[PDB]
Amino acid sequence: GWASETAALSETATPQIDRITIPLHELAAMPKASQRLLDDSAFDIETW
Amino acid sequence: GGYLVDPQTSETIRGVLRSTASLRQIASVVNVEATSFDVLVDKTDMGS
Repeated sequence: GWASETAALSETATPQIDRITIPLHELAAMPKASQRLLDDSAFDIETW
Repeated sequence: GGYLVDPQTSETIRGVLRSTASLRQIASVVNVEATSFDVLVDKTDMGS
């Protein structure tokens, strides 16, 4: 306002508010690894 | 009158018996944790 000394300050606005919906999809990958490799391939294939 | 008696089955079901002589008795078995195994032989000998 910059309200005066004797002003009788009326109503003022209050901000309109928007909601945005993040959909939160998933992201999935599925490699196929073999049991002969995982038993015999001394590098840790699981954490690799 | 025949319904009220059921035949007695065997206690463990059985199979045709087969031989276990398998050459693993005489060959050299080794414990291996790899995709393969190597053996290293001397196909010749030295000189004097």
